[PDB]
Amino acid sequence: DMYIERAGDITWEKDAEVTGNSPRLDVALDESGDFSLVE
Amino acid sequence: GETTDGVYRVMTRRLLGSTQVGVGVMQEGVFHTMWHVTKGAALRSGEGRLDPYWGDVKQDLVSYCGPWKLDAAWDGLSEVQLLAVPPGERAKNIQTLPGIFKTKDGDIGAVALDYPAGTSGSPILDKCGRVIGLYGNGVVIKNGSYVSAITQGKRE
Ligand SMILES: CN(C)Cc1cc(/C=N/c2cc(Cl)cc(C(=O)NC(C)(C)CO)c2)ccc1O
Repeated sequence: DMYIERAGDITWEKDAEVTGNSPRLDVALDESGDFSLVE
Repeated sequence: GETTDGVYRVMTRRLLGSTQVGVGVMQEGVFHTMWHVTKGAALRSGEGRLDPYWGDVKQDLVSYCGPWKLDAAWDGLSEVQLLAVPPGERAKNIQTLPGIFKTKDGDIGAVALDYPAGTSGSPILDKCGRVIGLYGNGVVIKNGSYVSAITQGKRE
């Protein structure tokens, strides 16, 4: 059985850590909601 | 129970100890998460209960106690902010310029940040602090990193 806990507020944080890339990917989306890489 | 706006953890005691299966957004008294997190099951908040209202396995989204309320969209230009709620760890804002999923049915934003599956349902935010979608449906790339679709719903 499942329960929820308030883990924080939702705001934009000025000077958050900035990281990751921005890849452009060809994907499919199946009936089960699974994304997969099209190549 | 608790009905306050904000980001929440989704926990279960069905496994060893207290395990975090995912994360969601309380807004306008409605709780928003991803279908895979709850599989549409009821939720406890104190001695308050939350029943499912809307859900779609292909959108991988579910709302509780009312219809889907988040409508804001990625502009396609700006760095967003994810609000990562990782298991056992404090909420942390990570800034990233999204990538794109190109699909045979139009383009959607994508976020290339590594977090464990329990972070599933952690929200993504625009510069006014609006939830433009939810993080934790997506795909593994060559690297072995994670790239989530930015998943968002429709408001009636
Ligand atoms: C319709 N399916 C596809 C929905 C579905 C989704 C998931 C969640 N998948 C995730 C979500 C996150 Cl946020 C992260 C990760 C991950 O692996 N990240 C790493 C950095 C690589 C750590 O290992 C997986 C699970 C089962 C399901 O049915």
